[PDB]
Amino acid sequence: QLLFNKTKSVEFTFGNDTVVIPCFVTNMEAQNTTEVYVKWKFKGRDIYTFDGALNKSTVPTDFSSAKIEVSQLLKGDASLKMDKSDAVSHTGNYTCEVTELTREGETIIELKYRVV
Amino acid sequence: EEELQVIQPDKSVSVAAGESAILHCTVTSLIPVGPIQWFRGAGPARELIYNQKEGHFPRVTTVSESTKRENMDFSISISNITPADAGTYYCVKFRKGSPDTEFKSGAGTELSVRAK
Ligand SMILES: *[C@@H]1O[C@H](CO)[C@@H](O)[C@H](O)[C@H]1NC(C)=O
Ligand SMILES: *[C@@H]1O[C@H](CO)[C@@H](O)[C@H](O)[C@H]1NC(C)=O
Ligand SMILES: *[C@@H]1O[C@H](CO)[C@@H](O)[C@H](O)[C@H]1NC(C)=O
Repeated sequence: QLLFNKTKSVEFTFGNDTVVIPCFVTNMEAQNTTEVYVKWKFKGRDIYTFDGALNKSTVPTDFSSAKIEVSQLLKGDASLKMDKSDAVSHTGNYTCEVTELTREGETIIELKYRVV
Repeated sequence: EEELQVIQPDKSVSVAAGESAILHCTVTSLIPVGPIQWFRGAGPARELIYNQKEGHFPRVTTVSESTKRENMDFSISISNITPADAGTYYCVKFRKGSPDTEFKSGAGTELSVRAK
């Protein structure tokens, strides 16, 4: 497996212009991003994917702001970034799934919105 | 270069009830990118027995250190065998996608269970 440095939850308020949902693999050994695949899932849907072999990111139109920083994958960082509009209407549990060659793993993080 | 092979060297395995079963599988390549999974049976009603995701298969783990990038051994151990576990077990390579697709199957290993 790919193993994760786990986080139970992250929180944001009206004050956040964007949000980050952390995802960190602790035993990544990738030499090139072509070897890597990432899926972020919400309520059973793939709301962000990165197919390294094609250098291709894919999001649905209701998560149009979702992205990762592809350059950080080789360090094991697959953290999701989105704008506050996509975030405030889609609070809940996010699954980060990473694959490197044949090794795979996933971790879950709850995105929580605090009303102030 | 040669095609990826999924090799299940044993056509059959016999286990005494209560013992652990070892089902062998190796791959000859780690690309194309995608996981290995084990099933009992084939076709649309087959049962997922193992993949590398943490906390899903309390009876099943890999024999070798499959947390290493270079690992090509996907052999598994299943604890506490009962007659209910008898069947044909397949080691299956997938390619990544939305959703993942079956790429190549091993030949299958028939597990027979010996009562009392
Ligand atoms: C929201 O902003 C705060 C304050 O800068 C920060 O600490 C927190 O990590 C942000 N939350 C998310 C989910 O990005
Ligand atoms: C990763 O591999 C691809 C395919 O060979 C290549 O085009 C790309 O430039 C490589 N990355 C770097 C930083 O060289
Ligand atoms: C110990 O547990 C693992 C599953 O984590 C299982 O595959 C293995 O067979 C067990 N060992 C014995 C001796 O029962």
